[PDB]
Amino acid sequence: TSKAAYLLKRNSLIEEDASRKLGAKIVLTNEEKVLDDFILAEKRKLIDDSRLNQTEYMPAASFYRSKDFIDTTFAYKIIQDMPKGGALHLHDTASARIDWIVSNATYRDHVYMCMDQDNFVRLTVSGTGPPANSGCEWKLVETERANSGDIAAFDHWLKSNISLLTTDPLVTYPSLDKVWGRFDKHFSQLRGIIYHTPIRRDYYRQILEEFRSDNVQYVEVRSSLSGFFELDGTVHDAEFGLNLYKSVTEEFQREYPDFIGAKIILSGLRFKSQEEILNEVKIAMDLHKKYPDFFLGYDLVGQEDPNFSLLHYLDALLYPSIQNPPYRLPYFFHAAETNWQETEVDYNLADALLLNTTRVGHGFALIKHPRFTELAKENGVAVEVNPISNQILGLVRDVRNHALVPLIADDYPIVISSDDPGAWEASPLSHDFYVALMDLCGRDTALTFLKQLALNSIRYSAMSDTEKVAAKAKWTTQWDKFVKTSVEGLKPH
Amino acid sequence: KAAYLLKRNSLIEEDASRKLGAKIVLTNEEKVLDDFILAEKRKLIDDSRLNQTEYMPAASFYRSKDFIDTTFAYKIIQDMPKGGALHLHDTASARIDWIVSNATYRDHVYMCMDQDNFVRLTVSGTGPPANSGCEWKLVETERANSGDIAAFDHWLKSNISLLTTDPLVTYPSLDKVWGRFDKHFSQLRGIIYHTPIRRDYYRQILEEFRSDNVQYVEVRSSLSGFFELDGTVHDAEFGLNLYKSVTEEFQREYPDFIGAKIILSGLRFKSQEEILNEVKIAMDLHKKYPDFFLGYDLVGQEDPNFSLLHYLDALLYPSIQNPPYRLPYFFHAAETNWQETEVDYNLADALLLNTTRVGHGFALIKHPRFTELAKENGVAVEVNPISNQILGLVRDVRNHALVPLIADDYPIVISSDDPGAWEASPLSHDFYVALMDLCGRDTALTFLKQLALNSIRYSAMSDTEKVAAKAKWTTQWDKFVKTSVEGLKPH
Ligand SMILES: *[C@@]1(O)O[C@H](CO)[C@@H](O)[C@H](O)[C@H]1NC(C)=O
Ligand SMILES: *[C@@]1(O)O[C@H](CO)[C@@H](O)[C@H](O)[C@H]1NC(C)=O
Ligand SMILES: CC(=O)N[C@@H]1[C@@H](O)[C@H](O)[C@@H](CO)O[C@H]1O
Ligand SMILES: CC(=O)N[C@@H]1[C@@H](O)[C@H](O)[C@@H](CO)O[C@H]1O
Ligand SMILES: *[C@@H]1O[C@H](CO)[C@@H](O)[C@H](O)[C@H]1NC(C)=O
Ligand SMILES: *[C@@H]1O[C@H](CO)[C@@H](O)[C@H](O)[C@H]1NC(C)=O
Ligand SMILES: [Zn+2]
Ligand SMILES: [Zn+2]
Repeated sequence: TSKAAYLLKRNSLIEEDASRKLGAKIVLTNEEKVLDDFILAEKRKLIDDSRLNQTEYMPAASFYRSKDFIDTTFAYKIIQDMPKGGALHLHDTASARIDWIVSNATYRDHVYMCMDQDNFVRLTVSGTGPPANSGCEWKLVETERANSGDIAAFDHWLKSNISLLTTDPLVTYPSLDKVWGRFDKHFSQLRGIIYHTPIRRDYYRQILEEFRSDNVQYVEVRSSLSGFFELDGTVHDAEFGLNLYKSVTEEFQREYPDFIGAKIILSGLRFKSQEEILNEVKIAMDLHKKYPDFFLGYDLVGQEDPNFSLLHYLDALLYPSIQNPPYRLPYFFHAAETNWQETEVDYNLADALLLNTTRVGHGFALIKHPRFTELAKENGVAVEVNPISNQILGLVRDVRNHALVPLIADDYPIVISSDDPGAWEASPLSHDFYVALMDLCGRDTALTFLKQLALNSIRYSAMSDTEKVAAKAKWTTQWDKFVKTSVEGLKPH
Repeated sequence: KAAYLLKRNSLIEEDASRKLGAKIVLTNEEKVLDDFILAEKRKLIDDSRLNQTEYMPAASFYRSKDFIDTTFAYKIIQDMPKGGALHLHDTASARIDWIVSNATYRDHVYMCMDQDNFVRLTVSGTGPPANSGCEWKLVETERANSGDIAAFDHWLKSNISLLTTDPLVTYPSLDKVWGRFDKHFSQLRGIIYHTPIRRDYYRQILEEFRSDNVQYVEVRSSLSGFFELDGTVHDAEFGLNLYKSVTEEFQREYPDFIGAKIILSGLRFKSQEEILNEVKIAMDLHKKYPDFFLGYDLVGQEDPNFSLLHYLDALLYPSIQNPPYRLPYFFHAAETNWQETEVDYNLADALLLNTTRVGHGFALIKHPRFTELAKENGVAVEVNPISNQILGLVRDVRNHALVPLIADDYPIVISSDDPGAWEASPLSHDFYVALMDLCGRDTALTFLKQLALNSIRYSAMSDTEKVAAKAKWTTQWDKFVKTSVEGLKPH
């Protein structure tokens, strides 16, 4: 039969295309298929009753509008309860919640506040009297709070003022330049209070306490590591910060044995002198030797379009190799976080691949370069895909037009992470796993995709091969517990 | 170290060597034009990256059109022989202005405001139109009783055109903009299907596409339903011969033109019975008119409507036959953001049915194996940038889903879907967006020339015709290089 022969050739063709996607080799137990069919049901319900009933597919909307919807979906609770592996792309000063800074930090002593000339609130700590500036009229948060009338209103205005999701960012800061302006204001509002050593040591623990409470067991954080200041005025160095994080991490691992651990990546800004960037590469070289397991490598952060390139820093980033004997400072570069093509920003991909990076951040413009894409696969370089950030920071509006979706469908080395979840009031990793589930994979791909993501966060991490084996075991143990309790609570008895 | 710099430059030359047109060798005259385009291209790219301002080439076409018409590069492209336009829809391939200044000034034309506050036009030579949900009035009378004849004839365009308001702000959802897009055609159906008015609109198409230095067109048409003043409704072969007569008068008047060929189009919301009859009419028209008739295609919005598999019994009929026949196909496919859906999987049906070209193919990059097979078989994709933005597949054109494929020499051609619906040029406005949004900062004229040559290689002409068509383009192309360089280079 001509129809029968056609349908056989068609099914072979489609199944040969779908056999090359990410997670196509995950074989699920019948118990795991129960969860898979619960997720695929709601996924297909929203996909199909939005395609045919001709309505908006809320999972792909602005996170201001989708968050309330996502927080009422039965699948988001499954992901909330899922051991997601590791979050491999984080920035320290925005990986915990603003409510802790409003409720804990701004209730401490010696906390002043002021409204800058842009009508934004700023916070700082000064134990040496009133703060020394007059572009701002600093007042004590303690007194200004009591003299209001409704303390909760004072503490809600504080959060609304320093959050980016108090208004729809795609409407309040419509241009990429504007949203990066509000994004930069966010950090300047909090710098005077997050770099005080007592507040920072407690803030970092809040990161670990929250990321485990979202069933994430491993984190690789990027930090400036220097500038922690005390009440007496003393400002510390970088090695102080690394050991402050190392002390909190080990107290945590001892307290919670289900956690895998944390590791640190030093970050420098893209707009600072080549002299300082070499100075920081030197700090990373020594810190990597002194702390071989807690310290991973170096990265340059900050807005990628209007600031410098990776070639502008070649004398520094090649310094570890010209040494005799040659040294290896591992790199974790941001690269190609742009819509531009065949430009400096787009071409930072080649420099990162030739500087032998271990993972690439964002990598939005990798698909635009055929050979660059092939080479990264051959060498094993994985891309850290951060979906929600790529929407708010203005690389795409509909997440379904993400530039790495084609790569996911060809089993490309990829992991999923957030970037600065606390700025836009997002969950540690659940909200970004959900967006990938509904916007970055197909209608016939739910749990094979998610499980491969968790496994790739361990395979393409910076742990030793010995650690990675011992890390998957802990994740496996918690994963089977997650399948067991979920299926027990859904399947009839 | 210089050693690192050598490895870096080798890698870039290894990647960029795979772009579309990377093997085009430009004459020294052609290189001057390439440099004039690249100069303005990089200035606008780098002013926006560093001063942190908006890159208008990638904005909504409502806001970029005014800017584009004051750029020195658009005039260079306006003067370029672009080859062939291979994805056109007849009812929107000529200006709305022609309908207001010619058509609504003919006799027996009535107008009315429908229940949605949109204008509708129709022709009835037998008195007032046969409907009463609208109070039909003579366009002459409503135009006369207005205090300004120009205001009425500008409102007549403003209340039936899609670029009168920013489509991305007033009709923000895919449902809403496609609603206005469908309303556009229902506004004009009563006047574009009158046999005299349609025959002249098609003439306007060929004149307008030639006046934009496009030498060949492959237009998709319903081809049936042309009505006369008495009411006679015609068949498809009448339409095909109506187009064929006008085309051959055109080819004789302007011997610099290459020609035109026709593809039959059916809608995605009609019964399998109706689509089967259309497939049968297409088979016979292919035999009867072997040079002017090419094949069949199914059009209309792809997301809420049917698939190509729901019509398999019809589209295999040419093959289940003794002796077997081959009806060529020109399917639309995967004009969607969805992944692993019925819409998205229409590519497997198209590739197995030996389609000659695919329309849009926005989700072809999401399917690894589907892409490779089309490359071996020679199936090319018709990329329409401005269509995909206004109709809500992408907002920033630089996020177009086919940019990666262009960078690995994938067989592609460029066209405008419905240039008159959104007040765009025949082919220049869609070429400019490709130049500024779909390729890199270091690629201007090699890419454009390869597109012009691809419209002839990946056309439906015979191997004999293609050779004589390339020659006609070649002669016109070199005169374009000479005159353009003569007007820019010093003496
Ligand atoms: C703009 O920033 O950049 C141009 C080069 O990128 C430069 O010539 C121009 O002066 C800048 N625009 C201003 C300052 O308006
Ligand atoms: C019509 O505009 O254009 C025709 C050619 O397509 C021409 O014959 C006719 O005279 C024009 N009519 C008017 C009213 O301008
Ligand atoms: C006069 C007035 O309404 N001022 C508010 C200010 O209190 C608030 O801190 C700020 C947050 O951006 O928004 C301004 O509109
Ligand atoms: C340090 C650096 O940038 N690159 C080195 C490179 O010199 C060497 O050829 C390669 C061998 O695998 O190892 C990389 O780490
Ligand atoms: C805030 O946090 C630290 C631990 O995070 C805790 O010891 C301290 O008592 C808390 N402070 C307030 C004011 O609640
Ligand atoms: C003209 O149509 C527009 C939309 O194009 C609509 O707002 C308006 O109602 C119409 N004109 C009048 C005077 O009502
Ligand atoms: Zn980052
Ligand atoms: Zn079309």
